[PDB]
Amino acid sequence: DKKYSIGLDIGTNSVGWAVITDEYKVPSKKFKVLGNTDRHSIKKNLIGALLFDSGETAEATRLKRTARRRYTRRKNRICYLQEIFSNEMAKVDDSFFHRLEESFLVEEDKKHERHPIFGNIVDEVAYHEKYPTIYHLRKKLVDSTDKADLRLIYLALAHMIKFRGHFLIEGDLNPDNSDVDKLFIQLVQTYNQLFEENPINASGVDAKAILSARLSKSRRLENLIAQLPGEKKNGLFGNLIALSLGLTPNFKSNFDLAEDAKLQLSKDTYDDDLDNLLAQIGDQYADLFLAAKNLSDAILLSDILRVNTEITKAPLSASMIKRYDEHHQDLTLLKALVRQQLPEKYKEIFFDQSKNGYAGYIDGGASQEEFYKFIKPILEKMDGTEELLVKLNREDLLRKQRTFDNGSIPHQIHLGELHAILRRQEDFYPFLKDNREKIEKILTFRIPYYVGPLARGNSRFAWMTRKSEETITPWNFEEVVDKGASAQSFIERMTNFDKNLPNEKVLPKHSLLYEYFTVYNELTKVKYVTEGMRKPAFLSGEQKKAIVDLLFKTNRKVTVKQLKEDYFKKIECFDSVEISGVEDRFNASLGTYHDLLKIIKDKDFLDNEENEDILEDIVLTLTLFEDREMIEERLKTYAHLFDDKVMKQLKRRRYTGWGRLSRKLINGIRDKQSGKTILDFLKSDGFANRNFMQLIHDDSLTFKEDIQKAQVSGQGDSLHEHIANLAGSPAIKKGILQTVKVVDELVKVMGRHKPENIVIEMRQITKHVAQILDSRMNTLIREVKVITLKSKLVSDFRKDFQFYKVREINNYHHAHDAYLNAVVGTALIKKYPKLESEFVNFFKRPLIETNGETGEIVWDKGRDFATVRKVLSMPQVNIVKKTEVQTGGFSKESILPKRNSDKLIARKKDWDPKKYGGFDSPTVAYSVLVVAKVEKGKSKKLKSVKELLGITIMERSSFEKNPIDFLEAKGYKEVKKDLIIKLPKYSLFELENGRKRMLASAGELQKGNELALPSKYVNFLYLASHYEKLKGSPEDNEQKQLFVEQHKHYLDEIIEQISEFSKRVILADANLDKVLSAYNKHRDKPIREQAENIIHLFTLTNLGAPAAFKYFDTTIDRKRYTSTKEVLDATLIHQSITGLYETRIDLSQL
RNA sequence: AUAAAGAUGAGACGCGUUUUAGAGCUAGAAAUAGCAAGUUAAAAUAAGGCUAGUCCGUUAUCAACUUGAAAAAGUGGCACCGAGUCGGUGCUU
DNA sequence: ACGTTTGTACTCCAGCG
DNA sequence: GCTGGAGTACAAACGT
DNA sequence: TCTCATCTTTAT
Repeated sequence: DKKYSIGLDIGTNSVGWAVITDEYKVPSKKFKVLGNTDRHSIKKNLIGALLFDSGETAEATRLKRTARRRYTRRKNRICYLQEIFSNEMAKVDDSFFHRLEESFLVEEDKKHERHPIFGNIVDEVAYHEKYPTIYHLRKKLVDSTDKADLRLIYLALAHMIKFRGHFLIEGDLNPDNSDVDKLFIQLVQTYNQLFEENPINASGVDAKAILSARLSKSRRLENLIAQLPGEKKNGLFGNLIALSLGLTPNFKSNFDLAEDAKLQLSKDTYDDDLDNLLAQIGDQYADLFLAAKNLSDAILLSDILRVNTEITKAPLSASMIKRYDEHHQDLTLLKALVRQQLPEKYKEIFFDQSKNGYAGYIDGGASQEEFYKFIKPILEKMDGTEELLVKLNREDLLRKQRTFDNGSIPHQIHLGELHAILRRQEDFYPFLKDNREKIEKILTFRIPYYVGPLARGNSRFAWMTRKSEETITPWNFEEVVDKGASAQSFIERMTNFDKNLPNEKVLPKHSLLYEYFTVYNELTKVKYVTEGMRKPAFLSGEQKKAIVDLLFKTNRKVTVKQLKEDYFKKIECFDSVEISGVEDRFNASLGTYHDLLKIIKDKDFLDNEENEDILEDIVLTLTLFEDREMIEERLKTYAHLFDDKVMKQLKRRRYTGWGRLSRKLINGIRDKQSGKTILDFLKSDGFANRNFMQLIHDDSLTFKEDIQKAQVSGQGDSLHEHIANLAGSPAIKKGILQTVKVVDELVKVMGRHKPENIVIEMRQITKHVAQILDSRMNTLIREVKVITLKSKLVSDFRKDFQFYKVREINNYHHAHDAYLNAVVGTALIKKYPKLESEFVNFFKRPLIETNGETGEIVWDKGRDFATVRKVLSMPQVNIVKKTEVQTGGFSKESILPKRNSDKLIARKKDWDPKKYGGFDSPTVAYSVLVVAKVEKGKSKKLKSVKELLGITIMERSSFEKNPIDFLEAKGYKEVKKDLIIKLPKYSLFELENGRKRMLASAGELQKGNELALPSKYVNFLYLASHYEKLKGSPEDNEQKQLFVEQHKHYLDEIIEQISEFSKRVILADANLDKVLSAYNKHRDKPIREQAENIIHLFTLTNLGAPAAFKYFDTTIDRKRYTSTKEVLDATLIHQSITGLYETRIDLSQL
């Protein structure tokens, strides 16, 4: 029944906790120990920290999952092309697809001839001679008109299908135009033809170098207009140029159209927006936009095709053939020139795969930048290498075809080459003539966003709904999938539910009902006073309705002067009118009413009451959807009510935005007696004219009980689920959840007594922590107080009062920050209970500080300082590393090549790692203690053993299905199930003399002991290493410097401390001897440098993984415990989250 | 109202890696030496799973024991003197 | 006595734009 | 980056 | 690397 308090310091990787008293004294309690060990009770202190690894975002998982989906859909694409080709393929060469399938296989494992394409050596060699790359075949099948083998058509087809490029440019792309300057001259000619008053002169302009330059497109446009004599980027020529490069121009102010009329060529909406602009001004500018489109194609195609087009129909394949030819000629010239001038470095350049020469370029792993960096100094120290250097600075020397520049290739180039192939070979094989649009669709079918993963219901990420029950193919995607419903579900599954009624969706922000609510909610607070009126008056219902029907209904924005004149003096005949409660600018305006009115040109439609639901459906359609036909499909349900032009204007309009207040909140819930909803209340409340918040906070109204009935339904959520819906990074969420369970266990330990302070430090996230812990404790006034502090408030209490924190010494500092937090929070709430709103030098002055009424233990300047120093000097602090089963991916992602090892993991089931390579370095989920008998030696005796067998993440399910069979498959016989112990990572083992080790794997350990350095040495280290510079006053920091330069024996005493603690627990002999030798070597450096590097010295000592530290110039590599045989006969400790509750298992008894 | 950042989800490219294909030639008995060539493709890209889908498979949660279908629940006196990872003393239980 | 096993110290390595 | 896996070279220890 | 949606939080 002793009053207490809890201090907490929450971090991304650590949560510290402590318990304070009113005397500010960490209590010490005896706790019972379970298990089979001799020890039964441990006195432990009520201060400690929990350490864990950081919680990870789901972005990496989303990236991996999207990659898996892309590989599955690509394999489906080759599968579809194979089903198309199969019937004739069996006629010409059966099992060709089979030979391609088993291409990744050795000859011992294949079932056909090793050559994939033709099935014999001679035609394979002849094919590789005729087409050295696949682009040679692609250019041939596009250009030639003779009949070719079906295998070659399929090969080019599947290459085009598998690497089909990007979908960033929507519309059509015509590769026939590729000259930037020719279409620039055409643009100038068309502009001068239409516009004669101010013609544009652009003769003598290097259009190719400007418009295809490598810098940004905005600066490209700026460079272009700077050269232009007397033109503006906002002008017509500048706007056309910006439209050609792709930056969106505004055509409003130039044609004076009063609508934005933005045109972007990469968007499919541009055709209909161009139709809009043609309807606005006429068709005489259509040739100008056509020439702008051609000029855009000239810019966007010359950067990648870089070849003549008048001679071929596949200019990308022509570009790759040209690149191969330049590579061949330049390689021949380079080989001859190196063999002539520098014959010694021919084996390095052309034979050595380890170096970054041409052998490293081709056979090795060297990239293009690395090879250029290697070969450029070689070319400088030679003659006749001017052209090679010219192409090297242009990044066009010895270039590969499958390079990273291929990411900018549109899918239109591959589609056009594919179309050319089908048009050339349709007359010989009729099946491509009959299946032409099928293959073109297979390339150009991309599942849209707003359509979920094409599932049936066993998916957690899917929202897509089905019209039929047929399998979704590339061709019946628009017949099985309801695209409008799926897009609505896409928007709705992420949009919010309103907080008052959690099972109901929100309306769009530009809904007219929300707009009526906002306009009326602002109008009901409108105050006005007139001459002759004693007190100013809430507006009555007819007054507010008249304002809405005149000033609001005519003007988009209504000001105070408009009210005071146009209603109050014009109609109410009051001139001396003043207002309050509102500003000059009304926050709520009825924008959607005016915009929709200007769309339709009808006023009697909207002011009717029975049609408002259909207009709500139009604003829903205009907020949800951003495909044009997918808006038009929903607008076609109301096709009868308006004109064609009206709904083209409706289709053209779009509202982005969602509100937070739903519609059954407004025209829904109603009083049990009156039967009017809150909008009907807000239309005519009476003299009271109350607004929304009180109508949801009125005790007499039944709205209050309905919304609490809505909030109670569902019972909120569980602790982890309520943690999940919060904002912020998942790591801080993990820290908060550990904090909540730490508080729960701390309350449990004390005898189920709750403390009337909980002190927290880490803004809105912290207010949410205060909310959840306040709800957990007080179960509605705050019987338990929750106080949130800041890092500055304790940093000050440490810098001013010599309570410095060297974090590199030990992990006790989280617990000590928590205890301090408790100290200062309780002292502040006792000292100033008036200033609890912001939280829920008093440290001459009285020795026992007091507020003046009940300052009993506010801050006594004696005792309390001594007690806080004793607490911060306490050797025993329960540091707990949270034991975690490691999850994630199994093994490193690198596919290492073939070698004769047992540590290579197979990439499939039939892929023997010695033959096919495989992954390596698996990750253990947890280790298990196996006590069995393994056959040893050639006499195969049942030698009983006790070993740790680490279960990797890939084998966790197989182990947990049946441990006995899995251990017997490993080789352990007569296994004893009752002694199988699940040992996760960070499991603690106490071996001898207090030496504790934490499990890292089945073959490695971590140091698990903490160095409690005497606090005098800690303060001397912090002052001497100048940690956080110097915060004391010049006299005080002068005395601190004197302290530093007079207690220099502390340096050797701390070295003795590290040496003693290392020789007791951290059994690293050589590193400790190097530590002492390097201390003796640098014993003459100034005290600051020495103490800072002694602060570095604690890495040999800190709990966790051993890591390399650096003492001045000497660095020491880590001592690692690369076998776990010692903890097999040690005391295994199971620790609670606070660690006060323990269970010790003596493993040497098993 | 504007901007930035973060979180979550979906749709897409490009590259990398791996095994195989792209008959290497001459002088020798070989070791090896000299020369020629090099730019591409197929397949896989977590093993795999059943619910067999253009699905899912690397996030969050996780001391022990007991009740357990699970979720979840239950399981362990206090005070004082001190401090090298917590120890000792007394009483109740 | 001597031939396989475990410790110890050191090195490199880790899918990305 | 961290930190756990793997290979290598070499010696001490175990076991036959 | 690319495209898109939804939300929140902070600063102005």
